[PDB]
Amino acid sequence: KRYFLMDQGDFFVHFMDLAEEELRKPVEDITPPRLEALLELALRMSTANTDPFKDDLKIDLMPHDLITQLLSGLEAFSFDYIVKWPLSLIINRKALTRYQMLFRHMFYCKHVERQLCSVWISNKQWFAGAFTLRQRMLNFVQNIQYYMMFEVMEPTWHILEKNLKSASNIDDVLGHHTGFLDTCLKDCMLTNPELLKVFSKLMSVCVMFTNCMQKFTQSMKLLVSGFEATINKFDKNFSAHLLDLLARLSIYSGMASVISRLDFNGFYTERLERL
Amino acid sequence: REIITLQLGQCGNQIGFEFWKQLCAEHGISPEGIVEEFATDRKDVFFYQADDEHYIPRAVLLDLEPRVIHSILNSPYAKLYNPENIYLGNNWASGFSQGEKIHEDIFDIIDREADGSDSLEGFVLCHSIAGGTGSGLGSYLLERLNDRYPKKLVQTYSVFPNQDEDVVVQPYNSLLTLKRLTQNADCVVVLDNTALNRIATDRLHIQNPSFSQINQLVSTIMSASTTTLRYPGYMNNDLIGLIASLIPTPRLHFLMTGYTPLTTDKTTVLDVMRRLLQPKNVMVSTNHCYIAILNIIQGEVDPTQVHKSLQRIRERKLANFIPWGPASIQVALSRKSPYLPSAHRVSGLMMANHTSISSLFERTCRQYDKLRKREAFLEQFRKEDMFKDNFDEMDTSREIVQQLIDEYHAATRPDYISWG
Amino acid sequence: REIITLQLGQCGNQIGFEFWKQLCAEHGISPEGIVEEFATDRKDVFFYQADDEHYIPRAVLLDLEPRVIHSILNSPYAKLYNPENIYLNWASGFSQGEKIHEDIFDIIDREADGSDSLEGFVLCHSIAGGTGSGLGSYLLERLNDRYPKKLVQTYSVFPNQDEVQPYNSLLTLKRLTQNADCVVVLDNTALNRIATDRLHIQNPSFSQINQLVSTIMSASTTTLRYPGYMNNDLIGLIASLIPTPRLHFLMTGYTPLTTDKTTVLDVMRRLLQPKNVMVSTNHCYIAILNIIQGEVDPTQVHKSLQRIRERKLANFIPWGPASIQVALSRKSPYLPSAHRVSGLMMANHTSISSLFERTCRQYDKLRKREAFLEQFRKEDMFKDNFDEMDTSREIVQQLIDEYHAATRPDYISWG
Amino acid sequence: LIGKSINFLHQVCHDLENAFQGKIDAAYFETSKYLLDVLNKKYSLLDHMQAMRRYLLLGQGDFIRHLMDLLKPELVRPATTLYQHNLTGILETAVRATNAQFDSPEILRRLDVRLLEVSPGDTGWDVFSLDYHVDGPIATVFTRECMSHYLRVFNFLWRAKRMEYILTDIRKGHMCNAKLLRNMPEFSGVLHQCHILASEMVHFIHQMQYYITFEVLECSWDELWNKVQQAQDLDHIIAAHEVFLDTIISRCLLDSDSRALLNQLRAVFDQIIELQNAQDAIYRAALEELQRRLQFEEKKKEEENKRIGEFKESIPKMCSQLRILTHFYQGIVQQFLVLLTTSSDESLRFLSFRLDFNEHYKARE
Repeated sequence: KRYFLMDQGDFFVHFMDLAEEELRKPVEDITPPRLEALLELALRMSTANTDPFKDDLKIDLMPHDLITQLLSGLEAFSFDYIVKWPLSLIINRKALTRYQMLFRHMFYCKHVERQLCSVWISNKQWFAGAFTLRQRMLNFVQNIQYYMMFEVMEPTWHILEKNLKSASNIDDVLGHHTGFLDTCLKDCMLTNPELLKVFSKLMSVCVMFTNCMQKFTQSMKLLVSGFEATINKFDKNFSAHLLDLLARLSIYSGMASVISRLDFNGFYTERLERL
Repeated sequence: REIITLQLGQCGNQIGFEFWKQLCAEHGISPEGIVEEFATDRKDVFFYQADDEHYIPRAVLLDLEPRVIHSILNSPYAKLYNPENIYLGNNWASGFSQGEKIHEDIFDIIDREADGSDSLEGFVLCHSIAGGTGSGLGSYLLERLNDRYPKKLVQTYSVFPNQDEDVVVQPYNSLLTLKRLTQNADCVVVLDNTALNRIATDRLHIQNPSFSQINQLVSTIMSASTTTLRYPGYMNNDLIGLIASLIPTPRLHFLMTGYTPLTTDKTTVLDVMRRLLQPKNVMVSTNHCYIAILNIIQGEVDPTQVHKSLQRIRERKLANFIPWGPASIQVALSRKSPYLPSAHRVSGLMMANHTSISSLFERTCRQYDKLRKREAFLEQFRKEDMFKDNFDEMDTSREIVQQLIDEYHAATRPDYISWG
Repeated sequence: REIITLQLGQCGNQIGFEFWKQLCAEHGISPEGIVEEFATDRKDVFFYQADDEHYIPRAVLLDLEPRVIHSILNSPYAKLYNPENIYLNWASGFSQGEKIHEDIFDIIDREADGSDSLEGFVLCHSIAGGTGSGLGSYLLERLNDRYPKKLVQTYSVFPNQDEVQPYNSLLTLKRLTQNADCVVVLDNTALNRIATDRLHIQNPSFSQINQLVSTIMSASTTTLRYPGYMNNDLIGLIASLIPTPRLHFLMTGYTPLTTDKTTVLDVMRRLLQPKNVMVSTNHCYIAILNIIQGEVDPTQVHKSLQRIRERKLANFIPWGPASIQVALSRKSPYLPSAHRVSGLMMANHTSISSLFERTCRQYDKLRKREAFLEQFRKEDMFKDNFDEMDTSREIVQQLIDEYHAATRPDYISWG
Repeated sequence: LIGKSINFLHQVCHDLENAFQGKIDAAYFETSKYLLDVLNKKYSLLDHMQAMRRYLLLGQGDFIRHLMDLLKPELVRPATTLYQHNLTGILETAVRATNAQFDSPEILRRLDVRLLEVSPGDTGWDVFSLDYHVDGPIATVFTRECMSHYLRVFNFLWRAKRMEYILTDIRKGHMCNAKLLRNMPEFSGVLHQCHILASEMVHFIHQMQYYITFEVLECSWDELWNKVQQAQDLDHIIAAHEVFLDTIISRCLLDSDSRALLNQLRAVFDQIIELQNAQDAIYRAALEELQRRLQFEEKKKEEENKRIGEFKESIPKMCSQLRILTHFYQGIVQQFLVLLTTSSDESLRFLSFRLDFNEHYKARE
């Protein structure tokens, strides 16, 4: 869980940065040997100096897209995990297939916002409604990314200890662990039975907010016009589906956090309500 | 790609120097540059990864007409840093002209430390806003970074020259240098001596010292706010995503700060969390609202009151976002270095566009209107008078800040689709 | 059959004296030539032994009328390098070679019969300066006029000081670009730029650059000062630095220049950065021989090299096997040292020739003016023909055109 | 296994009551180290393995080159000029006279020769090996098949050394054409088609020669120097040695798995080791011309202008006098180093990818 969901943040900030230009690309076109050298430099540059536990990390890639989890930069890769016998009581196929190919549905958020922000670099008249949507649609990524992982963190570890350390017996220990694993995931809407599927459709315009507007941060002289003609489109593409899909997931009576945390704003609390 | 955390002018070499001393405390470094015994950090970006752990910071040490620099260089931390970064006005035009005629070696030093990275993600100039070498030379370099490296984020960390009633040309230098921030810089973070004053009459039995003791406050605040850029966690590890979620326009880039435990010189995180929303607790100057509220808690932890934290401050509603869209409180945990002490056990801090900065911009602008109308404090020296034609450097800067006022006021309201 | 360090003039002597001190200390040998009494690297390629087992390093001087070398001549190191070696504007230097042309070969052929035989020489040398120019390009020519199959190389700093030197350097370029087997080279302006990174003064006092140069010159032969398994013969390694012997200038550097953790993954990522080259119609890298030394892991630096091949911080040319090539010598015990991995580097490169073109511009400036050819009598008997100087232009200009043409992909043919 | 392994210590070096699942497995401790002291020090294998890495494996290079350079006059001139009153004598002398004197004198003694089985063409290249011969128990490590395997390792590394000697003696004639060659400007313009062939050889083999260093020699040694001090049992050091020697043999272009490469590789090596005499035959003319221009320089310190016109007429042939040779060499180099994908998947992929370090194949092709 340290290496999934980018939690070794001091590695990952270096990771999607030094070799970014040959990781980010829209359709395949990665060069894995570059990030394999950065896997060494950026880990030693990160916190792996606290404990040298790197060797378990191995890169893995898609046999059959989503459903095994239970574009590049977008969803680029995910990491394999195998161990020797006493740890293998804990790490085994039904669990390690939630390893191997997960956090990819989290990686695309950090890519798409940072690539949108690379457009923001190319301009640090000028109708500020376009600038405000660049801020606003980005916040839709940033605060849900906060919700997806910067929510339940300590408790699951506090639970895991007092569960396993007291029990001692594999007949319950594996139940405690497999329960803990899903408990950590239940922040991440990566786990959702409806696939929250309007968000996946919204993603198709989200990437255009990066690439087509990066293209515009040349063709604006090579934002009052060719940004603007899409600002109205992005605006109510996102704001319609965004302010119905939380209501679609109105299941709960540390929990109910996805809904409570983008209810919180008060304006655009919803537009198409659950009730 | 990295943050070259520069620092310019003699006051800048107090406050940036104090920041690097506080950062070496917060990471955990003894005054020789020996790291603490656990090694927890994205180290290389901020202290350089040497062979034998000579962790030298990524900050320059430039001045004009040195008068405190030799005292700073005799301090015990003279091997915690001493690269080739130390190199040589009262009113702003002299520093501009002296820097232009001296620039062959100081900009070489800046370029060498700029080349001491993979690339730059930001040039953060620790900068006095109105002082005699922060103005002129500091502002001149702040332009030159925008002239030579225009698209990468030219940045500043600063104190707003908002003491009531030190420098003899306070508003004239301030709106001159605010042109370099609003136009030529791309993101800036700033503190206010009046907000620090009312906080001092809560935290401390203190008075006269003020500015030179605000060196401690500025530094501890700057360190504790940039935590997200320098410690690991599940999210928010990077400048490019995070700061963009605060800054829409090429103008609206003046982030400001708020901090909970003013009793500092186990404590329930519910009262810690509500305290960050109070009018008592922001360090810059109607009841203005938050465009964002970062709070990765850096102090002690409770495994279920951290669950209650956000859910409870939703209810207390002491200051709302008054937003335009998805803006809500970015709470999290953070990592903290072991082995460091603390008598008071909990802290939480935001750097964000809180909209109070709009009133502080109208404070420097009403102060400059008061200069444009009185003629008595025009400060029309011969060294400043034929340097520029019409003070396009400032009378345009009033308009460029008025644009920023028309955007911040709009950001305060739900009608942010335009100005107003 | 082994080789000798013929050392000459001013710069060449100064770096020659520095390596014959530094390398003596690098082995289990005392500064006076006595063996370190406790006694992995190879002496016999350059050393010889007294009857009484004293180490005699071979300071076989061939120089002329020195300004500064007398301090080296009148030192206790005369006893360390005992054997009879000390005996004596550009054309005065070249013609004061011509008056001794038998003896500057014959005494060295006697020294070569003092081995089983000699295969050749690695000469340290001054490009320009005064009397070291002309003379070095005479004596190294003579050696090979008499030896039509031996080796005679010329490693020499280039005195890039913004600048009669614009003639001395162009005549040294005419000679050495037709007379030198291989040339290692360094510049004072960029070494000053390195000195500003280590010391808070503009190195007013000079003659320190010797400490950086002397280990690089002898790194060029370190695959035979240490156990180099392959590419060990003198031409055995040198020829392999070269695509064609007209692209013969070998630029230089290190991983740490401030060399007073560096593990296997970072030293080579540091190395390719523009900070690490001790010199400043397109330009490419042509080779990078880095002679890595220390506590190296030889089953992971090749893996590192494989990753550096894909890191692409060294463009190289779209033609030729132009590459970065690693040469480990394991650290021998005889002395301590710091920063326990580094790659001391020599890179064959295009961009040294921009400084040759700048002094070609100075030469084109001076050729219209003629303010100083120094007007000496020996200069005026030997090189007053004014054809010899005009033929310098084509010989240097072909080196500019070939280095610029090699940046193109159609260099397969001549052009 | 306990009984088989422990008896050599006494021979040559000179459930039932439910009580099982204990010391019976653990009695191999007595084999695990006691045997390896006597079969490394009293009967020498620490000495001999040091001698393999330093001398027989070519794996220090110093002593190897020193003998070859004491005998440069008398190995190119056929090795029949050296016999029992020469070969074994000058080997042991060479170990004294070079830095290989930093080793134990009693150990140097077993470094001798092993000539090729039937080969009357005895020049110092086709037919040579600076063998290290073993009598007594350690002949189980270095048996008949194992000395055929070390003879093959010696042959590949000595033939790669003959590529170093030839391809760099070849460039020593080219360097004469840049050392003596300070009179005529245009001799790069003639000799370029051979200078760049030399680029497709010495510059190409720089990364090959240090590939042989890092892959074939250094990476082999880490398997075994970690192991000879430790590894239980001389029969299991022999097992590890058989895997180690097969690793060398499969890092080399020598294995039964990679025999297909050798016909293409020999076609590369042939236009290497045959070329020295041919490209020196070219310098016979240029040296003649240089020696003519040098005797004209000796006469000067006006009649020499016609030879420049004569060479201006001749130069176009002597340049194009290699185009066909260059590509007959290069074509089978290029096909070999891509055919090299049909063999050792780490070790020879490294050979393929190290050699074409950047844009020689995929760009010069």
